[PDB]
Order: sequence, then structure tokens, then C-alpha cells
Amino acid sequence: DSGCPQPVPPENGFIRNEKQLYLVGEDVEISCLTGFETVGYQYFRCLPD
Amino acid sequence: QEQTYVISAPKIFRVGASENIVIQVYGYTEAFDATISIKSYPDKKFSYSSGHVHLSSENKFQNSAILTIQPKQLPGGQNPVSYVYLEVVSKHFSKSKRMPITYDNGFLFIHTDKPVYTPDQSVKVRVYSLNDDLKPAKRETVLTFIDPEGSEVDMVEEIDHIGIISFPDFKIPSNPRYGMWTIKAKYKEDFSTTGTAYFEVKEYVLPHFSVSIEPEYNFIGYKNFKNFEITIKARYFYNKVVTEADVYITFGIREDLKDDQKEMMQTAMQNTMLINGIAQVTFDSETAVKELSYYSLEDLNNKYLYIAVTVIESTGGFSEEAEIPGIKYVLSPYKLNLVATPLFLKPGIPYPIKVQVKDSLDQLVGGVPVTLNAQTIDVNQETSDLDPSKSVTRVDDGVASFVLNLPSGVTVLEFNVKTDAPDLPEENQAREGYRAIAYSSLSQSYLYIDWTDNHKALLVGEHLNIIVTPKSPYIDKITHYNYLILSKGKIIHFGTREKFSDASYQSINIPVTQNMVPSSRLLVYYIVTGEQTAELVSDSVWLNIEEKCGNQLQVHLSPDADAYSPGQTVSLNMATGMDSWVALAAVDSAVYGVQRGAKKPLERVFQFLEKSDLGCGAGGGLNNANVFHLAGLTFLTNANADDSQENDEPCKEILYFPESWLWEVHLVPRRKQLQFALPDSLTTWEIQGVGISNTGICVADTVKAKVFKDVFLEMNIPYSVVRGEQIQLKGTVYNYRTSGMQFCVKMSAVEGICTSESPKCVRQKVEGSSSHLVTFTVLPLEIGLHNINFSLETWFGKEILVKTLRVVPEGVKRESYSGVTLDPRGIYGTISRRKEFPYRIPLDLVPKTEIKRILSVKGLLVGEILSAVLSQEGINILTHLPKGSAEAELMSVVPVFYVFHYLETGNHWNIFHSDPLIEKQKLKKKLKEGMLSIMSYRNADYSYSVWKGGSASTWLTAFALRVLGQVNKYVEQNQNSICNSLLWLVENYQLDNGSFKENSQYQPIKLQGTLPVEARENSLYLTAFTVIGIRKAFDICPLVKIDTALIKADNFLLENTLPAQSTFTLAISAYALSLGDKTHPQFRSIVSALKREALVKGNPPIYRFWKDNLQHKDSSVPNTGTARMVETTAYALLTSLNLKDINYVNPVIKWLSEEQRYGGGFYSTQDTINAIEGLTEYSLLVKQLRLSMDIDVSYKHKGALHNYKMTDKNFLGRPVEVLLNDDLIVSTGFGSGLATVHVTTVVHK
Ligand SMILES: *[C@@H]1O[C@H](CO)[C@@H](O[C@@H]2O[C@H](CO)[C@@H](O)[C@H](O)[C@H]2NC(C)=O)[C@H](O)[C@H]1NC(C)=O
Repeated sequence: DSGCPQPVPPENGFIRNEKQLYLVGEDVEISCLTGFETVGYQYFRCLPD
Repeated sequence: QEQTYVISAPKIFRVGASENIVIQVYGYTEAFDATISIKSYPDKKFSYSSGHVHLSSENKFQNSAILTIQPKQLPGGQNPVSYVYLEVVSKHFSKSKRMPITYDNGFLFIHTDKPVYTPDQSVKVRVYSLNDDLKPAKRETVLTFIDPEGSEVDMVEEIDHIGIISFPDFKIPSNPRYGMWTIKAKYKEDFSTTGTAYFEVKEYVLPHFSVSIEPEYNFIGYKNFKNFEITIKARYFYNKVVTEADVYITFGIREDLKDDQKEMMQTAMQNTMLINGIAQVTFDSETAVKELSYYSLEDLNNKYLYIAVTVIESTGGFSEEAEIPGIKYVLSPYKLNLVATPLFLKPGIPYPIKVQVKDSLDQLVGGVPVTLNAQTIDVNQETSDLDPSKSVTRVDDGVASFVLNLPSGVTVLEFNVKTDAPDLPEENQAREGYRAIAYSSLSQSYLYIDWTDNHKALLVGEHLNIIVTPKSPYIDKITHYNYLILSKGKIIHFGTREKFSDASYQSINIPVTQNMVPSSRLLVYYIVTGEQTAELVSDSVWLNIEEKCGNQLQVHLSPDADAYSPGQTVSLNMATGMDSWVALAAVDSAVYGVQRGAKKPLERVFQFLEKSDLGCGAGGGLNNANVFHLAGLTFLTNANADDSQENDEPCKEILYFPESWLWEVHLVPRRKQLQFALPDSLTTWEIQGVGISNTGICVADTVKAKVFKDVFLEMNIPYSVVRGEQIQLKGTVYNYRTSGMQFCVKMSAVEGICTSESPKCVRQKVEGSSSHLVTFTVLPLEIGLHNINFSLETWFGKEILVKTLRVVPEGVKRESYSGVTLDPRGIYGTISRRKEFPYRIPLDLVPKTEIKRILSVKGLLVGEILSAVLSQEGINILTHLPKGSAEAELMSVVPVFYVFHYLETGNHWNIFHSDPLIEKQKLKKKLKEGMLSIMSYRNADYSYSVWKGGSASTWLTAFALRVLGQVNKYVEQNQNSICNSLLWLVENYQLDNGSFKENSQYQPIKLQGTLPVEARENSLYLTAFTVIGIRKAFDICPLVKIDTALIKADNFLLENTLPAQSTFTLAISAYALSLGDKTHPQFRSIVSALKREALVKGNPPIYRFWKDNLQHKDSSVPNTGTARMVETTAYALLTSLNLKDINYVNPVIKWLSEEQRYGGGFYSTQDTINAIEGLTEYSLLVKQLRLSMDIDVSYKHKGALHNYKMTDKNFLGRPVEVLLNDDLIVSTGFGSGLATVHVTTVVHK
């Protein structure tokens, strides 16, 4: 289906909804480990490529 | 085997279609009746339709039943019905066959008014809406708009009254993503039909003239690799040659028709003159490649040529460019394939063959020689080779034709067709080998038709006449043959054809009725009873029916003119043979010129309508069954044949200045004449309309109308101008007078623009038939849209033209993004039903610019839901195994409590009517009794023991604390006693490295407790269980020191779970931490280990679970190994539910619902309680994620903005531009589920 595979989250971040595959146009909200806060736009979004 | 039947039906039943099903019986004499019926599958309980059909000699024992699967009578729901039973019943037979059904009923032709749009435009769009019958569908329909990133942007839905669905004009969002947008159209509710259309969003400007680049070939071969030749021409959009342009040629290498940017050339970079509309160019590809590149030979050049061309009009300000994105260098220039060729032999009858020679760019080569080698076998491998025939292709179609008068004994033909252009070697002459096979009758019994493979299509309403010849050992039995005529998937005609006394059979003398006008198909058959064995014999053929509409709506400009003046009052007469609706549109031909590589909106409409043909190829087949399958039919017969062997494979054989206006819908009561004034745009307008009637759709002939004037001005204002910059603006005046004369244009502009000209002029004379360049140098002070007229005051008077300048801010356009997930239940924890976004202002705003802002809410769907539930055994778990010693009372009641809470999830009182409702009061009573019992076992010191005089058990006390944590959901236990029990348990047994080591209780009651891996550090188990019990108690007895002991125990449990030990320990520890810090890094690392230990079935996991200790051994009954298995899996389930990882949990729930190891666990209390806890928590989290949220977004100081009714249906409100300069507060009602919303802020620096 050539969607998006799971991205590696940034340091001290994690995926709210870890999956094998994310749909085109689907956005994944990262979140920060117990000691950390998110700064910036915490969503990656699956592009058609 | 004399008494036989055929019922023949479409290969697939379309939902709601009227399907015509036809029955023939053979060798009966007494007039008898049958019923044909459609019934639910597999149960045959529900008749979707039935038809009584009388069969008699009077009918030649033939009839059809018309049967329809009404869409509402299907059960629908989560699972579409895939299959259905067709049934026949008579005095003499009954049989039923499983038909597939499909919901793909009808067509959704999306028409947008234009192929491309700029930002700050709106796309007027409408859909034509038809059944599988060509009647107007009258079905309510939803458009789904999709951006170039694939995000859904809007759903808009309309009720069809007409077959024309005029949707609301979709304003392009206040910041579009560029590129190809998509629209998908679906009927609501009950059909799968999906229309699709596209449009590109770009900052385009209307081209002033077309540039056409015209290579002689889309390939270069041996002949042209030395040198290639390529014409260029250009015309103004009023269809007159561009008199003079400077042409600059920019060749490049290419490798891929799809996309590449291979090295652009820097040699033979020809600059040349276009004259009288044409430039002729040539390219010595050999010289250019050898000079520029390290490539030097066509052998190195299985590749492509790029060319771009740009042309500058030699006396004016309009300049235009175009490209050919690849001319294929290849030693084999052509490719070859068969067309309309059966690959099935009619022996003795002439076998025609047609073969098409095609470009490497998928285009017809035209005239080429071809030779066809042929080899035949008749019988017993008796092999003979035929003389190789030779032919040449048709100069337009590229189709060569052949025919072989094969032997009457021929059984197979294998034949090799090779291109015979002598200038190509055989390795480059496109050549192919093919095999064609006889009908392979069992009883040497065949059916052939005289159809002369007519290359011309049949003409509507003519009497077609096809002669048909059965041949068989038993011809004197056959007496007649049947025929079926197929249009789309549907049997539109049927009949029978008697043997004359001549032993000659009636031909198919039939009118090609108007329902056949899409290319149609014919199948003929008979059953012959043989000596005693019946055989079904059949054949089929393809019939092209020349595409004549039913309406044939003819529409013409009654004041016929070569060209109209701008603003000319015109009378457009539409005439139709009958009352018809019509849709009308006008679009500037220059807009089709805007798209580099244009296409029309309704090209190929008829071949799209023909997609409903279920058959393929020219006809014939390997067998009667294969003939029926390839015709797109299926059949029920006792005559020793069946379709079922053949797969449903996807057979693929080949057989004022507006940009648009007049966008209107009208009734034409057979005729209506509509008069209107054309726009002021001096261009050819492409006028198109579509008639819609009960007869079907008909796209009218496209009307091209030229708007022309002897003199005019046009100005090359770009799509937008940078604010605060002096610009050079270029135009040219065009003279089509016979003679030159003095012209001036006085420009006049709003004070928002200044120019050095400061307009009366020299009033230059343009010479006749010529254009003169005009240029102004202007600076726009102000953003947005600004008016500027031009008056071409020339001969004895004024002239008027008007334009709007578009002004864009300097520097960079910049943007930011921010957003949140709204969470009114705290599914992720922090309840987040409100947020605010300030009116943030960047550090370097371009001082006069304003920040554009666009909000974008997005729904989050539940996904898959699993109906994991308890059986009516919940009633046994209420009445459960006798209360008494061994605390069989505790074993009975604690399940009563957990069942209580499961039922308390609510479904099992509203819906449980399938089973006996658990009486609320009875459940309450039993609950109360268990509460009293559990109290009775409490130790005086608020410890617990099973034996009255037994030791305190920290384990069993934690189990009590868990259960009494559940009970409060309906009947609180007196919290004082709970608090005292907690204080006892922690104060007595909180060790400082591990905790709550168990006291000297005589034994765990093995069915009440469980066996942990006591061989190593059972303190891990005890700590986990005590933690879990404390967790379930704390909310009813929050205590700071209990919190501290929790922290300690969690820390020890983490640090001592870093070695994996045994996976039961890992799962129960992970669950304990899931109750604690859901998000600690090492917690997650433990989770990532557990998820590694999970076994799965299927590559996408259908089931997921964990095993240890060789539990892979079979066990017919629950046991301690299955107890450990179920426990560790249930703890992993509970952990994953704490993670809310439904996509991970679902296959675990499905596994657990199997009850593999039937009865489960040891059937211990522990496994059962953890399993039910997991099932309840799953059904809870499922109903939590159910999305319902009325998210109301508003400004802080200013009013409300929008109120998205976010629902499983309306799950995605459109993006809203945040106009007003204020802080934004987004809010929701308590609602349900999760959603996320984003604002983007767009600004200049
Ligand atoms: C461009 O031409 C139009 C058409 O004449 C001008 O608009 C007219 O302005 C006068 C007043 O100056 C009104 O009385 C007319 O009714 C307007 N015509 C309309 C509304 O169609 C416009 O002002 C001109 N702009 C210039 C010269 O910059």
C-alpha cells in the first residue's frame, strides 16, 4: 500500500499511537517522556511519497 | 439425459439492478411452470425476489424472470452480503447457485467547470448521476474534496432531483496546497459507485497564444539517430497564425517519460525564426550527443530526448514556452500486440487476425509491414506448417489484418507475427508468438456463427442478420438454437431460432435497439441430449454498435458567424428529439491552453459507460463454461457443465473577461432557444452542453465560437506583482485592419499605483495586419486588488478595457503551525476540552502585512471494534459453585462482583434480551451477600486470612483491596476499614528493597491464588499484586505514605524487571507500572520487551499472546500451565489498555475470545478475574473512543467562529480561515472520543 512506515521519534519523545503503518494524510502526535515537555509542532504528517 | 435445463444469469448481481434471468428446458412436452428466486445466503431464509415463469411449447419452453435485489432488504450493517443464492424450482428439478453480489450500481460523472484554477478562485462543480440503467439515479450524493497532500478538506452532499447534482461552489481555501487536487463523489448510504476528478491549483496566467511542438515521431531510431526533424507552430486563441516569433530551442537528455532532469544540452542550441505561424527545426542527434556528452552511440541510448522550446513574439510583449518530455531512443522503436483477436478457432471457418503496431510512447505507428508465420495441428498431433502470410498496417489505426482458411480438422494454431519493415532487423522488428485453440467440444458438437468480424460498427435500428450453424453428430436432434444479447452486464434480449426443414437455422434477424448503442455482446447456445448424455454447446461474439446517443441533442448558435464581436448578442438554439434536461457550460480555449498537457472534462465518457461490460475479448472460449464466463454470464445446468472451475480474474483484453460562464442548467422541452451576450474576452470560447434524459446522457457536439475584432489591445500583466517595487509591464496592440493608422492607448490607474509615464501620447501608427509593442513602468504601493483601465483612443473616438492589478508583499511568505488533541475524558490522561491560541506577532513582521490564519480540525476514528463478551454463563457465574469451605464462597462471589461490573458496563441490561436478563435486584442481593462474606473473612486487625486463625496474607489482602476497589462503583465499602487494612499491610511488611514479603500463611489456596515462579524471587510477584491492590484501593483511601510505598515498590519492581526473568513476571510488572507511570522511559523499555515476546498468527496479527515453559504442549483441559498462559496474557492486555493501544489490543482480545484451552487457565479465580477485567476495560476504552464532540471555537474578545458537530459521520469539518485579529479559544462539550485541531499562521518577513 506504500503508506508511511513508523517514524523514529525525536530524542525524549514517543508516539501516542505506535503502528506498523500510518495512512496518507495521517498525522502522528509525538509526546515527551516523563521528564520532558513538547516544544514546537508535535505532529508529523504522512505525505503521499 | 433428455430432460435438461439452462438458467443463465449475469456473472455478478448488481445491488438494486433489475436483472433479467432466462431459463430454457429441453425434452419436456407437458406445459409446466417453474419459479426462479433470489434468496439470502447461506440460510436461504429470506427471498429477495421471486418470479413465476410458465414454460411451454407455446414459449418453445423458454422464459425469463426479472429479479431485483432491493438495497434496503439486504441486511447491510458491518458486513455487506458478498453472496446470494439464485434458485430454480419446478415439478422436475431444483438447484441453487451462490452468486456474488456487488454494490457498484451506477455512474458518477464529476464535471468541474475548468481543468485548472488559481488561488482566490472557486470551483463550480456538479455531478451527473445514473443507475446501471441509464435513467437518472435521483440519489443523494456526497462530494469529498481532497488536497494535493491527500487530506480530506470538505464533504458536501446534495439531493438529486434530476440526475444533475449542482453542488455548492467550493471556494479554494484561503491557503491552498499547490498541485493536483482531487474530488471523489459517492452515493450516500448504499452504493460503492465512486466518481473521481482532478484539478490543479497554480499561480497561472492565461497564455496569449498556443505554442505547439510537433515532433515527427515520439521515438528516434536508426533512421533518425543521425538526425531528427521537428516542426513548431503557434496560433492565437482566435485561431490565426502567430505572424512572427523569435524561437529559442533548448534540447536536453532524458531517461524517463515519468520524471527526470538529465543533463540539458549546450550544443546545437538553435535560435530561429517562426514565420506565418510555423518554424521548422532539425536536430542532428548524433552530432549533438557525440559533441556534448560521453554518450556517443544509440547502443548507449536506450533512453530519451528532452526538448523545451520558448518563443518570443518578434513585435510584442507576449512570450510562451512548451516542452516534449521525452522522445524515445530505442533500437526497437515499435511494440506489437493483438487487438480484437479471439485466440479461439472456428475450424474450417476463416480465422481473421488483427494486430496493432504501437509506439514506445503508447501511440499508433500507422503504416508498417507485417508477416504472420502460422503452424497448425489438426488431430493426433498431425502437424503441418502453413505458408507465412504478409500484410501491412492501416495507416491510421496501425492495425494489420490477416485471415487464415484453416483446415476443417484444425485443433490448434500456433502462429508467430513479426514486423516486416525491411529497414529493421528481426531483433528490432516487433514480433510475437501466440496460440489459438479450438472450442474443445466433448461430443464433437459445435456452434459457429457467420459473423464476418466487421471492422465497421453496426448502425442503430438496422436489422442485424447473423447466420448461425450448429454442427454435431446429432444435428437432427438439435431442432433449434437459443441466443442471448448482452449490454453492459445485462441480458437485454433473448430468443430461439428454429431449424428450417432445409436443415438450416433461422438467422438472428434483429434490430440493434437503442439500449445496445454502447458496444454490446451476443451469445448463442443449445443443449443436445446426445446418445444418452447431454452437452451444453455455446458460442459468443462481440458487437460494436457505433456510439449513437438516444437523445442525439443537437445544439447550435442560430446566428451562425465566423466570429462574433465582443459583447455580441447571440441566440443559441438547443433542439432535442424529446423533452430533455440540459446542462450548459462555457470555458475559454485559453484555459485549456493554460494546462501544460491539457485534457477535456468529458472525453471518453462512452468508453467509461462501457466499463459495466462484465465480459471481455471478441468472444469464444475454451469450452461452453469458458464461453459463458468470458461473455460475463454464468449458468445453472444439469447438462454436465459448470462455471465454478474458472476464477473471477480481471480480464484485460483490448477492444468582463471571465474564464468560464454560462454555467447553467435548463429544461429543454424538446426545443428551447436561449439568447445571451458573450463576454468582452476576444478569444475562441469552447461551449459545451450535456443532455440528460430517461434515454440516458448525451454530451452534445462541442461548439467552438470565435470572438474577434479588427483591432484590440492586450497587456501581459503577470498573475501578481510584488508590492513596493518598480516593474516593467509589457503589452502589444494588434492590427488586423488592411492598413496602418495612428493609435494611442491612454492608461488610467488608481492612485495605489504610480508610473513614470504619468498619462494623449505620441499615438504611434501601427502598420496594417501587424502588432506594436507597448510597455509601461509602474510601482504598486498597496497590497491586494487595484483597478487599471486602458482606453485605446485611436480612430475618431475612445475605446475601453479594464484590468485588476494583484499586489503581493515583499520578502518571504512564512508560516507556523500549532495544535492540540482535545480530550474531554482524559483518554490520554490530562483532560483537554479547552485550549487557547494567542494573537502572536512575529519579531519581524513586514509592517503593513497581516497574518493569515487557518484552523483545521481533524477527527480521530475508533477503528476496529471487537464484540468480545461473556456467554449466558454469566448467569452460572452469578449462581456459581457452592459457597462454603476453602472459601468456595469467595471463589463464587468475587466472580459475581466482576460480572456485576461487566454488566455495569451497561449493554447487558439494555440489549441482553437474547439471554435471560440478570435481575438487577437479584444481582444486588448476591453482591450484598458477597460483601458481607468478604467482610467476615477480614482479620480483626484489618488483615485477612482464609482460616479464622490463619496468618495474615499480604497477597490475599491485596486481592480483597482489588475487589473492594471494584465494588465502590456501585456499593462503597466503608473506607475506614479499607484504610486500616492498608495501614496494617504497609506498616507491617514494607521492606526497603522489595516489599511486602508474605507472612507464614500455611499455603495459598491454589484455586484461589496462583502459582508464580516461586523458584525465583516471589517478592516480585508479591510486590506486583500488592501494588495493584493498593492502586485499586488508593482512590478510595488516598494516603501520602501509601503513595510513598507505591513509589518505592514501583522503583524496586522496575529495577528488578530489567533482567527479563520469566515473561509472567515481566507482564505483571509491566501492568503494575501501567497503573503507575504510564510513560517512564524504562517502563516503555519493558513494554518494548513484552511486545517482542508476543507470539502472533498471521503477518498482520490476527491473534497475539505469550507462552512460556513449553506450554506449546497440547492440553485438552485447563491446567496450571494454561493458568500461567492466560494470566500473563491478561496482564499484557491490561497493560496495553493502560497504553490505550487499541490497534495492538484488538488481536489480543480476539485471541482471548477463542477460549483455546477451552474453559481457560486452570479455570482459576485469578485467570478468570484478570480476563474479565481485561474484557471490561476493553469495552470501556472502546466506548470512550467513540467520537462525539461539538467543538465550538471562538475568539477570546470577539465572537464565536465555528461549531463543528464532530461525529462518526461528520468527523471532519472544513478548514476555517481565522479572519479576525484576536486570541482564539477552542472548546467542546463533554462529548466523547478524541479529536485534534491545528491552526496555521501565515505571515511575511
Ligand atoms: C474604468 O472604466 C469604468 C467604466 O466606465 C469606470 O467606472 C465608471 O465610473 C463612473 C464614475 O467615474 C461611473 O459613473 C460609472 O457607472 C462606472 N462604470 C461602471 C460602474 O460600470 C472606472 O472608474 C474606470 N476606472 C479608471 C478610469 O481608473
